[PDB]
Amino acid sequence: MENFQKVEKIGEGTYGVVYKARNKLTGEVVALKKIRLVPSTAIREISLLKELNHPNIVKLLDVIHTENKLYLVFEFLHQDLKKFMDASALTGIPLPLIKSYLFQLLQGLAFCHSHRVLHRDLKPQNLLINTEGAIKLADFGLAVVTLWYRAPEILLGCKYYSTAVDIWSLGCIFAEMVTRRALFPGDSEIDQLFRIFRTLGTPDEVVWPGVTSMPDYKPSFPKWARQDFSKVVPPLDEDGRSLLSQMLHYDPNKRISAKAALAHPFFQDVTKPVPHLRL
Ligand SMILES: Cc1ncc(-c2ccnc(Nc3ccc(N4CCN(C(=O)CO)CC4)cc3)n2)n1C(C)C
Repeated sequence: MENFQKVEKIGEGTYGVVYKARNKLTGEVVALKKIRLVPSTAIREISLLKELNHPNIVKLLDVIHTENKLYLVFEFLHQDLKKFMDASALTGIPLPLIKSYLFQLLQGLAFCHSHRVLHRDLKPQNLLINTEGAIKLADFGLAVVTLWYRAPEILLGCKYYSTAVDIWSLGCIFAEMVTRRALFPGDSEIDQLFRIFRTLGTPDEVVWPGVTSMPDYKPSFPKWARQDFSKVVPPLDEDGRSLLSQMLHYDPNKRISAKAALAHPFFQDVTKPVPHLRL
């Protein structure tokens, strides 16, 4: 760690704290994550991530493990998607750029999921962008906390959840890019669930076989009727609404995979625009 010079603080979680830093050595500018006070298991899983290289995953350059404390050195990107969404709020992110970002993140996920790696905690704050029009997944949740992008199976207590949880999260993010408003902004676990239920209908055995035997399922849940998607993400076009609805299917088994999503007609005219970024 003597090799790095802190420049500024760019993040905090209960993983750790992240700094923009400069290799004292030889000026790589990097993001430096100082991790949570390290068991053998953590080291090996993290070393597995160092091999998970893809253009749409923030590159893990190095793992420094000396003295019990753990540091992760990443390629630095200049902005997160949240700040870009906030900056773009009056006009909205143009659809071609939303679509490009969505396609790229689905490519990232397809790759991760093909290697049996789940993100688990997708949100605007851990999607990072650069001037070239790339978007990248960061802060792989390698297991106040935001619940807004949590899949319903997690909220209902599924222990052994699947790659579909990331598709759900990404769907919520897609909706948010389009409407410029969080789809399901819950501030507790039951509020989050009930916000989902109010929009998508209270799930039952018809749309989600086995839902009623999930650990935190309660028969006493209020029974809300589903709303139509034309109300939920106007003025998104039919292709986009079709894709979104498949990304938000209650049953993780019916939820569209990253790979199948890339073949959706919504991406027929996909391009790679450059965002105008003010750094
Ligand atoms: C967690 C984590 N692990 C590694 C990274 C990472 C990797 C590569 N590049 C970055 N760059 C960032 C991240 C965040 C920000 N902004 C966050 C929001 N912000 C604030 O001032 C918030 O108050 C401005 C900086 C700028 C560059 N991170 N991160 C990010 C998501 C904080």
